[PDB]
Amino acid sequence: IVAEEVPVITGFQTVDRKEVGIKLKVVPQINEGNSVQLNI
Amino acid sequence: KFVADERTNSILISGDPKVRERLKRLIKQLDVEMAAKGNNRVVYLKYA
Repeated sequence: IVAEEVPVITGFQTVDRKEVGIKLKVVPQINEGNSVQLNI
Repeated sequence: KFVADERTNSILISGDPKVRERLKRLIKQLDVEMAAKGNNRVVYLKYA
Protein backbone atom coordinates (compact mmCIF):
# COMPACT_ATOMS: atom_id res chain seq x y z
CA ILE A 1 0.00 0.00 0.00
CA VAL A 2 1.11 3.49 -0.88
CA ALA A 3 -1.51 5.96 0.29
CA GLU A 4 -2.27 9.20 2.08
CA GLU A 5 -5.50 9.44 4.04
CA VAL A 6 -7.48 12.67 3.77
CA PRO A 7 -10.20 13.48 6.30
CA VAL A 8 -13.74 12.35 5.45
CA ILE A 9 -17.05 13.69 6.79
CA THR A 10 -20.01 11.32 6.62
CA GLY A 11 -22.14 13.62 8.76
CA PHE A 12 -19.52 20.55 13.45
CA GLN A 13 -19.13 17.75 10.90
CA THR A 14 -17.68 14.31 11.65
CA VAL A 15 -14.59 13.17 9.74
CA ASP A 16 -13.63 9.62 8.80
CA ARG A 17 -10.18 8.62 7.53
CA LYS A 18 -10.00 6.48 4.40
CA GLU A 19 -6.89 5.85 2.30
CA VAL A 20 -6.27 6.78 -1.33
CA GLY A 21 -3.16 5.44 -3.03
CA ILE A 22 -1.86 2.43 -4.91
CA LYS A 23 -2.43 -0.97 -3.34
CA LEU A 24 -1.42 -4.31 -4.81
CA LYS A 25 -2.33 -7.59 -3.12
CA VAL A 26 -0.91 -10.57 -4.96
CA VAL A 27 -0.78 -14.32 -4.29
CA PRO A 28 1.51 -16.01 -6.84
CA GLN A 29 2.10 -19.67 -7.35
CA ILE A 30 4.75 -20.90 -9.74
CA ASN A 31 4.31 -23.52 -12.39
CA GLU A 32 7.32 -25.69 -11.68
CA GLY A 33 9.14 -23.70 -14.33
CA ASN A 34 8.50 -20.39 -16.07
CA SER A 35 4.86 -19.31 -16.00
CA VAL A 36 3.55 -17.75 -12.78
CA GLN A 37 -0.11 -17.78 -11.81
CA LEU A 38 -1.32 -14.63 -10.08
CA ASN A 39 -4.39 -14.01 -7.98
CA ILE A 40 -4.21 -10.24 -8.00
CA LYS B 1 8.63 -77.22 18.18
CA PHE B 2 9.09 -73.46 17.82
CA VAL B 3 9.72 -70.29 19.81
CA ALA B 4 10.95 -66.74 19.13
CA ASP B 5 11.43 -63.50 21.04
CA GLU B 6 10.62 -60.07 19.75
CA ARG B 7 12.69 -58.50 22.43
CA THR B 8 15.53 -60.04 20.45
CA ASN B 9 13.46 -60.93 17.39
CA SER B 10 15.01 -64.40 17.30
CA ILE B 11 13.72 -67.86 16.42
CA LEU B 12 14.22 -70.31 19.23
CA ILE B 13 13.77 -73.98 18.45
CA SER B 14 12.85 -77.08 20.37
CA GLY B 15 13.70 -80.26 18.55
CA ASP B 16 15.98 -82.16 16.25
CA PRO B 17 19.38 -81.39 14.80
CA LYS B 18 17.35 -82.31 11.76
CA VAL B 19 15.04 -79.58 13.04
CA ARG B 20 18.32 -77.67 13.41
CA GLU B 21 19.25 -78.31 9.79
CA ARG B 22 15.87 -77.57 8.23
CA LEU B 23 15.01 -74.86 10.72
CA LYS B 24 18.25 -73.10 10.22
CA ARG B 25 17.12 -73.40 6.62
CA LEU B 26 13.91 -71.59 7.66
CA ILE B 27 15.89 -69.33 9.92
CA LYS B 28 17.36 -68.19 6.64
CA GLN B 29 14.33 -68.63 4.39
CA LEU B 30 12.10 -65.88 5.71
CA ASP B 31 14.66 -63.37 6.84
CA VAL B 32 14.17 -61.23 3.75
CA GLU B 33 12.91 -57.66 3.92
CA MET B 34 10.65 -56.27 1.22
CA ALA B 35 12.02 -53.38 -0.84
CA ALA B 36 10.35 -50.03 -0.25
CA LYS B 37 7.16 -49.70 -2.29
CA GLY B 38 6.89 -45.92 -2.32
CA ASN B 39 3.71 -46.59 -0.38
CA ASN B 40 3.27 -42.83 -0.08
CA ARG B 41 4.24 -40.12 -2.53
CA VAL B 42 4.46 -36.33 -2.36
CA VAL B 43 3.26 -34.81 -5.63
CA TYR B 44 4.07 -31.24 -6.65
CA LEU B 45 1.04 -29.64 -8.27
CA LYS B 46 2.01 -27.54 -11.26
CA TYR B 47 -1.24 -25.60 -11.67
CA ALA B 48 -4.15 -26.67 -9.46
